[PDB]
Amino acid sequence: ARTDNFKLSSLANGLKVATSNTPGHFSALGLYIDAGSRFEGRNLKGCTHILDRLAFKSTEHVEGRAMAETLELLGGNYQCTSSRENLMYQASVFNQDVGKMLQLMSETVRFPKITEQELQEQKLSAEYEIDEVWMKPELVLPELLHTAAYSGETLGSPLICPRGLIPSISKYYLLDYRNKFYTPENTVAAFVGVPHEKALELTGKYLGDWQSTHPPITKKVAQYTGGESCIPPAPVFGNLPELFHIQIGFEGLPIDHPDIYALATLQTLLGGGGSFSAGGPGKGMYSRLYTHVLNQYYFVENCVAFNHSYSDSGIFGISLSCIPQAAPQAVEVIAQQMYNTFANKDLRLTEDEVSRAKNQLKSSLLMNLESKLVELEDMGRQVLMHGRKIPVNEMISKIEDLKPDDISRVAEMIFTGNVNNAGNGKGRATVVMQGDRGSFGDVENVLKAYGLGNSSS
Amino acid sequence: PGTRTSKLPNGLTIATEYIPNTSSATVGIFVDAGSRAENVKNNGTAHFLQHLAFKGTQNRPQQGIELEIENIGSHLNAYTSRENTVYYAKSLQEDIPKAVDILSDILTKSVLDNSAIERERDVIIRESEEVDKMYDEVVFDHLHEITYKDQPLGRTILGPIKNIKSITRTDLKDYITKNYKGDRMVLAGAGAVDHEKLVQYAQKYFGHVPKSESPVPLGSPRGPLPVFCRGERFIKENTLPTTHIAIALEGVSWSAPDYFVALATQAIVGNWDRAIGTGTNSPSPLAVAASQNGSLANSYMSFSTSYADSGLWGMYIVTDSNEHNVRLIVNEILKEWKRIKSGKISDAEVNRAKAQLKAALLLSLDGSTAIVEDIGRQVVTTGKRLSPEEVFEQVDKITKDDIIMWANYRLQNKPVSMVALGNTSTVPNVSYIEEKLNQ
Ligand SMILES: [Zn+2]
Repeated sequence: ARTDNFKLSSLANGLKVATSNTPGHFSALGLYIDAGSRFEGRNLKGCTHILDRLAFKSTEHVEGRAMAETLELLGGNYQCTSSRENLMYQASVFNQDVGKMLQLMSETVRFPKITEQELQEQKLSAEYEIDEVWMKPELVLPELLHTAAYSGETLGSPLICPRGLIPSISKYYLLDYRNKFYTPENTVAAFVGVPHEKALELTGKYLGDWQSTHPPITKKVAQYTGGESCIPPAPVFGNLPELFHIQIGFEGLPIDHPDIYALATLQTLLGGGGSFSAGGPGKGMYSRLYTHVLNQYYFVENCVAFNHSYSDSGIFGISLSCIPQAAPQAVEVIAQQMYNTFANKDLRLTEDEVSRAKNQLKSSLLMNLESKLVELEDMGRQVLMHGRKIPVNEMISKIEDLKPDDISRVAEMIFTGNVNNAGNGKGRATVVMQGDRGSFGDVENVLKAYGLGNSSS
Repeated sequence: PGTRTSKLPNGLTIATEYIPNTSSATVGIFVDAGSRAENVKNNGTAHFLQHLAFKGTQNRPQQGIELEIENIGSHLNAYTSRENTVYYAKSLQEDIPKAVDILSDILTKSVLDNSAIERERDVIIRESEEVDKMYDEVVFDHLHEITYKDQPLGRTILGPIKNIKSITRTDLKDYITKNYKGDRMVLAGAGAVDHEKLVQYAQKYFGHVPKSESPVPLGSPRGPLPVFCRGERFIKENTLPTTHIAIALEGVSWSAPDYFVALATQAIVGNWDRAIGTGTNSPSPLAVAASQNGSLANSYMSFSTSYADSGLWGMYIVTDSNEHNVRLIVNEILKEWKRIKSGKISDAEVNRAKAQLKAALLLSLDGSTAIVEDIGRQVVTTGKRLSPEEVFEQVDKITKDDIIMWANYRLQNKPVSMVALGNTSTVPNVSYIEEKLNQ
């Protein structure tokens, strides 16, 4: 907006160029593409992952080896990552090297070679990576949560590529994906600590003559369905204790929804964590999940509130890890916590709770934004999504004006299954778990018993 | 533009760096103390104090401190090293003064309840048991013990279990009285911070701190320079799947004129992992040799540790206890150091190393916390803060020649100390190492 020293304009080909902040000890820059696993459908499954793993290999004008070496000489602080709704190329470099880094980024984004050898390498390497990902509950559970929350479509389309599909990812599908999503009008070039004038110069020089391929628009809105799923107990290792896991959520809100700040505050007020929580004050030991769960039940080794928020939908809920013996109590424990946020006249949210959660929310946002790379990514994604950068001041103000009732009203809306997003989701809960299915009991009956979710549309 | 400085009447230094467009900051109090200020019976006190400083002050009970920080969204943390004691906070700019207050309160007016002192003895033991499962940490504590034989720097931070069970409230108050002097501490801040106001609050909350009676400027010599003792410690342990070796030679201190040259040479040798490679597009002859014919080890890592008055520089090696002849990987490492001493290094690898180094030192100075960390540590151990631009210059001017010069001075006819943990039967002697190296 204003204090940010934020400026935004477009090139003739539609590529937006965003800059912010003032000169500093060094700069950051990145290319943001509106792509991700949610747009793969069934035909392009796994293409986002492979393209991101192919980032910065050989291009039409730069040999592989020269690419790698020049990136090292630049400091090596660059990366390509992708998720459900994003695909980004980012780096921080010394001020005098912005142009060279933008050139390299535009080369891998516009003229990647993707030789048979490079592709075969990333594919082989992806199989191993997928095998390791499936051993990490911290990664598997959220993946199962999304898949069931949208019945495997868009936001629930696998973020982890099915192993058996990797071998059939061909150059053809990779080119199809690039031709649909890698277009100037679907891209943003952002910079932190680089004068806007200089950014337009460099962008026009390396991305200016880039032309669209005018592909078929294939972006579907997310339709929350709710659902259940359960995978077998994890193998019992050596000294590590055996744990069952469960995640329960309801459709949440889009990141630009008006009540998003109230929702984030709710998530902070519930807080939670691992029964260990190593660190000094300010970690959140006074949040409800610590107080009403961790400190009360230890057969519970972890309990935390999550809030996945995207462009058109979100998932909000609670995660719980416990000893197999306690599984039968898991659902109820979680249901009570949700209930107590709005439906318990004797556990209403207090001024203190809300005031603390508010300051902790402002705190993590502002403190995180101290990093140039985070300022960069936040700006790039915001512009990519709604073509503007909400200024910090506005963000803080909206958080400070929140009052207890706001949080209670939002808690009720979410947990009651009364969210109305563009995709018109059901008010059904999403319950995903790892362990013996029987051990969790009648999950739907316990949730209804607490008036959670919505039965009648 | 840059780091503003001010000294309080009791000696305390206030160093700050304003960060435009921010509404949050980090403040930290750095004390030249740590475990190197303890003695054999004293050993472990500084760390012990760090646990207690969060259990209550003469102004706030434990739960009162936590609850206060959480309500305004701040963060409170601390750590003890062989050289320093550090406590710091992160908060919204409005809460900076509340932060300085609490920091001074926790550092100088801690209750040190006798009941607390006993309940904590157990937490520290648990802590020590866990460190014993970290083979790299174990190897390095032993290396410090034999390299700085019978010296302050040679002692661990946790201290022996014996002392963890015998430290008394008296030991604690004594350590505090002896070491917490204004001339031995730095209050560093960065972010949305007003240097002038921060100095006032400093005086208000830290002014009561005793000046040493024989004040010495922050970067001036403590007393007799630590002396590097050559030595070896083979710790046979046939149950370990991996064997861990650390080889070191006298390094460089924080203020050494050749400090950056030492780091640049470390970067030229770099690291390697049997599964991951070097993290570089082109491996050194060492990395290639390590990976050849079945592999000579599981990984190696170059390291450089610095202190105000001394430093350790060397290699940390991890091998498979059943598959590797440690002697083979050690030969290759020496060969690589000799390659540097003989001048056989390209301009390309020298520029690669300088670029890596510049990046590690500067691109990492991102948030206020990392910046406070650089400001505080530099001023408390050196008396000044080289700015990011000055550091860039110091690295940028390094030449192939400076490196060859430096290796021939530090890695020729100099003593080496070594520690090995695991299957020690394949590990070569320290005189073996010096023979091959100087050869
Ligand atoms: Zn400790």
